[PDB]
Amino acid sequence: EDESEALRQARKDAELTASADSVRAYLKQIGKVALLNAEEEVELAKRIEAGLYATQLMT
Amino acid sequence: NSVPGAPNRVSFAKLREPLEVPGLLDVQTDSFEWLIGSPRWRESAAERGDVNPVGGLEEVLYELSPIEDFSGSMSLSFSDPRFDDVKAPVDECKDKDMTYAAPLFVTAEFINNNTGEIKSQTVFMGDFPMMTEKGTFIINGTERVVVSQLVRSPGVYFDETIDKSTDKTLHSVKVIPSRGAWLEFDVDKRDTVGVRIDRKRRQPVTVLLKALGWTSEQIVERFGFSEIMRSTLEKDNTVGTDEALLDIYRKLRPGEPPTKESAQTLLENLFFKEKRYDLARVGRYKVNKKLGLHVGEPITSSTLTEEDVVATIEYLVRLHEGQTTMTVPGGVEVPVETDDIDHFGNRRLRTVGELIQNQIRVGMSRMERVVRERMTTQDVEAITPQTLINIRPVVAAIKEFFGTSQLSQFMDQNNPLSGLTHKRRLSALGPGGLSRERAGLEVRDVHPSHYGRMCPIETPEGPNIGLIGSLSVYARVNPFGFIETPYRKVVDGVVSDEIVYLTADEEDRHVVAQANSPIDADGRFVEPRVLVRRKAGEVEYVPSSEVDYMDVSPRQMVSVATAMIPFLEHDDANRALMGANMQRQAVPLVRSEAPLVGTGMELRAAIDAGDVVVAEESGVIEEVSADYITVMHDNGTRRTYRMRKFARSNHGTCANQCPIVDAGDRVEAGQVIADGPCTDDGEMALGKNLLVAIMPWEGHNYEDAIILSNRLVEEDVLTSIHIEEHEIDARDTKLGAEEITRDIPNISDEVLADLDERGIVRIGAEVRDGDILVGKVTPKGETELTPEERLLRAIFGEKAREVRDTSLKVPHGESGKVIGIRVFSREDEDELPAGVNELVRVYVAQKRKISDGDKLAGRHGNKGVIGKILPVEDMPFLADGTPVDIILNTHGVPRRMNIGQILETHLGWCAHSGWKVDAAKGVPDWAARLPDELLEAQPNAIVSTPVFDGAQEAELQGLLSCTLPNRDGDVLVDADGKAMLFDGRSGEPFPYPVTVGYMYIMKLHHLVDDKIHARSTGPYSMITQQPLGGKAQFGGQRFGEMECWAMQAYGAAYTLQELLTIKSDDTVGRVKVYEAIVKGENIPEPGIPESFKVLLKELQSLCLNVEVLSS
Amino acid sequence: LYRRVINRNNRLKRLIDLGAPEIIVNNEKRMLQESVDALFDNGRRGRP
Repeated sequence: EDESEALRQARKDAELTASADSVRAYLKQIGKVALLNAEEEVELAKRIEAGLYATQLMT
Repeated sequence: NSVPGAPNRVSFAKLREPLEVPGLLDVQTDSFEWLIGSPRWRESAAERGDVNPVGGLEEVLYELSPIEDFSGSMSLSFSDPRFDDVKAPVDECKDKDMTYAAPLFVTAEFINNNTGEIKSQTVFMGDFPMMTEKGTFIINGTERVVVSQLVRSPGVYFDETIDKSTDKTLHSVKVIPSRGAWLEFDVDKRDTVGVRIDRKRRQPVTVLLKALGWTSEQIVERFGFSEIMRSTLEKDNTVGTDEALLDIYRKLRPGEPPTKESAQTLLENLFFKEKRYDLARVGRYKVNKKLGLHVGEPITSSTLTEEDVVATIEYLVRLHEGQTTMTVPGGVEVPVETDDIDHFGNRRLRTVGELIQNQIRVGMSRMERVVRERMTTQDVEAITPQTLINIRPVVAAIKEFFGTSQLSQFMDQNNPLSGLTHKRRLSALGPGGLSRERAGLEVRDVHPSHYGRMCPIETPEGPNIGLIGSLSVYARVNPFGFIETPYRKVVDGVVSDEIVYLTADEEDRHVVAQANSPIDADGRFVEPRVLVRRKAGEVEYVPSSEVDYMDVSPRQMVSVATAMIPFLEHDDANRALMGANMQRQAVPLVRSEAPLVGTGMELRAAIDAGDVVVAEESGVIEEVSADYITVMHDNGTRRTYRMRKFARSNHGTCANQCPIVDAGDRVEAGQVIADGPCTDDGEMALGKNLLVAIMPWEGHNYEDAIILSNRLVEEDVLTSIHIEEHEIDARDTKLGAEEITRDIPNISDEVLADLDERGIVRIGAEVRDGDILVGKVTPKGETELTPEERLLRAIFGEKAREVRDTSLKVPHGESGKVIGIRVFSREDEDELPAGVNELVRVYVAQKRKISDGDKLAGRHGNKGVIGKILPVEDMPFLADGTPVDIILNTHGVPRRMNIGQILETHLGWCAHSGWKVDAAKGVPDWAARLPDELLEAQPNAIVSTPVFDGAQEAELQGLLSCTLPNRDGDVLVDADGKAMLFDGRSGEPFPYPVTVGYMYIMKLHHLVDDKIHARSTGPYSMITQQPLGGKAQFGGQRFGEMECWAMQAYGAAYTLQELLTIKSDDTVGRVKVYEAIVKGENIPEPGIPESFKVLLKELQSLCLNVEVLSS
Repeated sequence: LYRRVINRNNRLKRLIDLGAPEIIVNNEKRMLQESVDALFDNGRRGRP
């Protein structure tokens, strides 16, 4: 079903796998983080700008 | 008969045959015509299945179109394939190295869904290679033939195995598709029927059924007798369709987070959507026949189905139960039994049409992928099908199939028989077929289903034994790819004249009679008990009432090349194999007289080989010459045929074509109008008729050695013409441009005598090993010279001559005249490869005589090299002074089990001398069954003994009894078939009679001049410093490991050291030993081998520290 | 094979001195490892 820990146990068991194919291992690796939206991109870019200004003023 | 100009070859055949030999090139011609969609194939299919006549290209385009996007808002389609006229004729293509092709045109239609718009365009698919009148392809000038392939047809295949431990049967099944995944339902040691999918063994059938949606109650209802399956249901330990789908996903798809909707569609994608699982039409037909789903439904929807899967599982369980018949709910009943892969009911024949269709499909798949990719990126409403379609993948796929593919073989042509037998050839090895290393002994066997579909005799005797075969004479190919065989149906003991074509399944179902069954000349059998082949290949005696089929004619089981062997039924099988394989290597002689004694498969084989000009429309010969024939048709129009005078075959043999008609003769459409390479008066002729002795003569004919009379050398009885070509290209270079000119550096005027003003040799100017054929010079560049060279140049006043000499020199061991020179140029606009400015071909031909070491062979595989050519005087001669021509050995006849040569010798002597049966008081009893116009024959008359129904031994004895004298009153050959020979060397007569006669022998293509080789010091390899190999380069013999072992075992050290160090690898040793030999000094001590140094460097490169230590 | 080894080593060096996430750095290191394995013995592990 969609509950009772059967699906969760199957998912975690399949996630703790080998995947000897290097390309497939890389794909399963990238398939972790979710996608973003324009506001999140703008906020992240502002954070990077603040960080670079911070480090240049350190210098 | 049935040939207007057929020479009168009297036959020994006892029984008439109703069916004539079909077109021997049908397997190629009809297949390629079906691929094209030609009107001939269309009307034939209309005669035999007009339900849906579809060509290969039409099928490919229909199964491709329409092509949609992911959104499905716009589509493209293909329709109406149509060919164009050939771009160049066959001879012009063969000369100018083009490919015999024709343009391809299709009607692409671009359709918009949301708005609605149709765009019809004429699209040029590509230059499609075409198949000529002789069923061969021409690629880059040379002639190629694509052999048909033997592959196992997709479908279901059940088998049973023994575990040899618990001793219980373990059934299984393999649903092997084309372009798909595998799945097997076996039976284990326990009672858990496994469902291994894609080599993942777990998960019994209950889980698969639940994933398909079957509840436990439905499973039990459909399978109640299955104790094994009810046990698996009890120990299923998995309940729920979604739980079963979850298990399916975690098993077949490790490493992917399973969901409840991806699993619901994964099975449908894997086995129900045609995109990824499409067993072909043959697979669907085979499955339908094996299970009996639909008996009348036209075949379509080539994807698998759940009803088929459950039927397969039920078939497995009932087979394990031990039932005899099965009835699918909603389908007819079908017997249950194991299936054999070697049975020809399952090994379909993928012919040239299907092979080229498959390559076309794999190219068009790439084309459709590119179309789909660019179809989304490019803006809508601004595209046309011309912009959509890319034809480069398709043409590249066609080219890469025709070239560099072992199923597209270089068409060997030593003789028309070689060409014809290279066509109709069935090869089991190839892409998608079994390889030699994986070829077990089981497949290299003559299954009892091969009778009439493949020759059990003819096959290569090397490592490819059994993997290569040839079609039978009467065999025919089913549209699916099965091999049919004609039969005459017998009804209540009445042998009718209706011919019905059967495949392996039908032949096994019914009961077949024997070809030489004693019919009563009315339709009935004289004896109720007749020979019969049963379903399992069993041979029994059966009452005539139960027989319902009969062979069309004897020699149906045999192929063409083997059917050309007289007295085959008396030969063994190994020697018949050798003779059949060695009849195809005979070289064309300069006279090519017809054989005295043979079979009826020489005229048909010659005229069907395509190497004999035949008038297409009847008429009267107007003008005849050595180059052309003009036939004046019955109605006004004329036609000229161009002969091929001294054209080079693909294997360096003459291909002359001499006319055989005069200036006033009348010819009927179908008559032979001109001989070929190995033809005589229309029929076939691979050799000559030679007088034969069977005595061992002074040890010169010892252990398959052959003695020849010098008369063959004198009168050119065995003298072949061989044509070799040389190619040299004057090409562009970094430092300049090479030119073809007389001015060759550091050369004398002596060797330039035979060269014309432009550089090439004269036509008809003879050449010798080491001469100059084409004078080519290359810009040498700037290079420092030795001080001694400078001193010599200053002394002699000669200049630097800054260009290097690289001229076409005839290689080692060639001679002969020069026939013609074909020279290409860039200035006259010829199609040359990029970077090549000048190309020139020189054809050198030599008239090779017969000589010691040459390979000779009869038609029964009694091969042998020529030991010694005696003069005419010192050879045994008959009482009248006629000397024999060849001298075989008697010891080689009995132990090889090939007395067919003895019978052929006797019959040949009878034919040459001429006979007359004396029926003064009735016809003699031994000749009671002899046909008419055979009791008496003129001298040097030809006869024709068929393969399995020919001259009997009693008839041979009777014929030998009457052997009418040559010129005086003298019967040189007694009743036994021997004669009194006189020793031409000593003089006294031989104390005992010796067999003589006229055997037919052929000159094989294993000449000494192509084999003799020697090397003192030549080129060396690149990575290692060992000499090269093969006669093409200079090359040296290979001193193998076994030879090294023998060298060691001999107690020998110094010879081994010499052969391994200062002869192969010592770079600073070879020059020293050569200098020592030249100067007369002792041979210096060797050094360590450069190969060993290379091995040390390689080991050091593999991160393995290797150090050689002194102490 | 030597070209692949050199290319992947150089790309790993560039990623390292530029500063890259652990995912990309580890992927490039695995790339280099697999390339060296193929160079020493092709087809020993995985698809040749």
